[PDB]
Amino acid sequence: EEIIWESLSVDVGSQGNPGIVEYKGVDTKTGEVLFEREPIPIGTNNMGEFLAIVHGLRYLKERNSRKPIYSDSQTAIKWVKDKKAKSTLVRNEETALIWKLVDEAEEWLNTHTYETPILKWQTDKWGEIKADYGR
RNA sequence: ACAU
DNA sequence: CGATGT
Ligand SMILES: [Cl-]
Ligand SMILES: [Cl-]
Ligand SMILES: [Cl-]
Ligand SMILES: [Mg+2]
Ligand SMILES: [Mg+2]
Ligand SMILES: [Rb+]
Ligand SMILES: [Rb+]
Ligand SMILES: [Rb+]
Repeated sequence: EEIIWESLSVDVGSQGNPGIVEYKGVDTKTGEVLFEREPIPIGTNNMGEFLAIVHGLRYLKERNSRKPIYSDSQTAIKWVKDKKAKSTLVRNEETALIWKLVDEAEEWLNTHTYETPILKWQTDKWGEIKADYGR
């Protein structure tokens, strides 16, 4: 119903899907960029959306912040809830980096606690998420 | 169908 | 138009 402005918003950007994947997190209220992942040569949209949420969890935990995280990705929200990224991307030499990051993200979720609410950004009502790449 |  | 996902 109402945007929770006191929050972190995350999003993926890609060149191809699968293709080059990056992600960032912004302060929902101001658009200030709070973190940005160096581009990963091959990944999927959903792997990037997942990594962005997990990085947000880690970022807020390190800072003792109870703010929620917004993502527009139904898939990634579910993967984080399950602590399992059910990607179809082939595991081979050229996808090794993205899969290492995804594996490490799951490992972190399995060994740490958090209360951060992970909320669906309602694009149809609110427009593009504030972390969007505009591409 | 919905979300990207 | 293609691809990633529930
Ligand atoms: Cl990552
Ligand atoms: Cl909340
Ligand atoms: Cl959701
Ligand atoms: Mg998105
Ligand atoms: Mg976007
Ligand atoms: Rb902490
Ligand atoms: Rb975009
Ligand atoms: Rb589809």
